[PDB]
Amino acid sequence: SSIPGPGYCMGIGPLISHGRFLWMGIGSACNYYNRVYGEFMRVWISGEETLIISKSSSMFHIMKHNHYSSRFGSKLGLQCIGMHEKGIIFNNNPELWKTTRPFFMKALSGPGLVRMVTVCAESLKTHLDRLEEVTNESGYVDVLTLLRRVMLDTSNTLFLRIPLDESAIVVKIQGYFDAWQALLIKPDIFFKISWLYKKYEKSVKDLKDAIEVLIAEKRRRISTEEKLEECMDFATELILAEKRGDLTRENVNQCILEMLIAAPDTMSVSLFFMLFLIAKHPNVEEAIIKEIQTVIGERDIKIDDIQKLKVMENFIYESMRYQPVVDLVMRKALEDDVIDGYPVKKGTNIILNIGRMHRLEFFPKPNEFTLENFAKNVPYRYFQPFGFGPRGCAGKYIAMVMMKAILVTLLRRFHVKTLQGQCVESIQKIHDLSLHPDETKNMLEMIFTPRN
Ligand code: HEM
Ligand SMILES: C[C@]12CCC(=O)C=C1CC[C@@H]1[C@@H]2CC[C@]2(C)C(=O)CC[C@@H]12
Repeated sequence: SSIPGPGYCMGIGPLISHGRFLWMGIGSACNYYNRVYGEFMRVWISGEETLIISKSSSMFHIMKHNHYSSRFGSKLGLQCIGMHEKGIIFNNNPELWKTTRPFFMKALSGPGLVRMVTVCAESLKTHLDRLEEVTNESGYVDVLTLLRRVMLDTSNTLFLRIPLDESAIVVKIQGYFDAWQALLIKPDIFFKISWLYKKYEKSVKDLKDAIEVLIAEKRRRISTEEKLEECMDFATELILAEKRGDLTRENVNQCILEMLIAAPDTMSVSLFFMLFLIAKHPNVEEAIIKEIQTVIGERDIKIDDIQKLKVMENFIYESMRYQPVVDLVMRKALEDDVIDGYPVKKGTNIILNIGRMHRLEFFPKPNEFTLENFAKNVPYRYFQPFGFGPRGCAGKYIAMVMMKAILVTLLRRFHVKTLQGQCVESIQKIHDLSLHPDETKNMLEMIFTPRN
């Protein structure tokens, strides 16, 4: 088949579509273009043709095969934030990506995934005892902030473990994300007029310089170390690889950054949304609390419990299905291929619209939040919240551990009330790189009233 999508009006087609992406934001533009044209269609971002695709079949082919193991985005933008051929998240050099990824993969599985379950619990506990740090006079908790801080403290104590300023680094991480989101698909024109992006350049410097301090200390501690054998972790694994010659200081420093931001960026927003669903779905809240009593009682959360928490597992999956945070995934073709019906040349950008896909394909009641959607074992080829295959989410397994850990230890101790009528549906969202609340609005706080 020939490809659906708007006309190439002697080079005005490309201009409107890119501009539409800039105006609407990536995610809403993907949804616009999927709803107007097919569930498989073509658009342009900068010059290059970018396929925006919600068909499960296409998605599955793409993530399965090794010749889509790349992403895309402004070279000048990625250079600006330091992800150009450097980290893994948007590191599009195939070979350099290939050598860096395994470090992350080791750190996010095996023993580190078991350690996580208690690290995550103790970090939330410690923050719930310091709830004055994040609560109003009116008793309104700034959940988003709370979550970001525990996500950071968790990430630090597992992957780096150098003392740091949670409160400050969290703010800087938000700054970095904003920049990342801003510059990812800006046309080169934008970077010439340089009183238009110095704003962001400084947010990046703030975070990058804050982490240099920490990695510098981490470097110091490693050199003057007794049992180097015993106390291994992500940051160290990398630093020793540099100390061989496997990695570059610049690259190390970006990986350590990329590991620290990952959870604060995405987990915190997901759990936030999950908390607003628990608030407005008391039917489900009871089921979860019953399960916690049955399975855990008043014992500390432990790795062996997490498989048993089958209801909460389904709650999480359904929350990510209904109200995703990461609803779209950017890939790129590295070899030519036919994909379902259509031909896809190499160098072709791809945006998999997984959020739309989760409402069009497999589920019984796609457009409403129900655990009936996960009442029968869902095949992984109809529901990819993390993606899969050679470039799927490195955190996918540990992420589920962390989300169960924090929801248990929070809901164990507190009923959660949402202010006013507010629910996830009524929250005003930005829908650009990810799907997250608009924080210039308010009524995003919650109220935490005890149990027992
Ligand atoms: C609710 C939690 C999370 C969701 C929904 C999520 C989702 C995703 C998705 C959809 C991707 C794109 C994968 C693809 O292209 O197929 C991704 C990539 C990634 N995620 Fe996550 N993620 C989450 C948490 C985490 C955490 C906690 C970490 C690390 C601590 C992490 C690290 C990464 C990394 C490193 C990549 C890039 C993989 C690569 O390009 O090689 N994620 N994630
Ligand atoms: C999960 C993630 C990485 C860790 C992090 O810190 C923040 C995000 C949110 C944006 C995700 C990204 C992974 C790559 C994604 C899926 C894309 O291809 C487009 C959106 C983007």
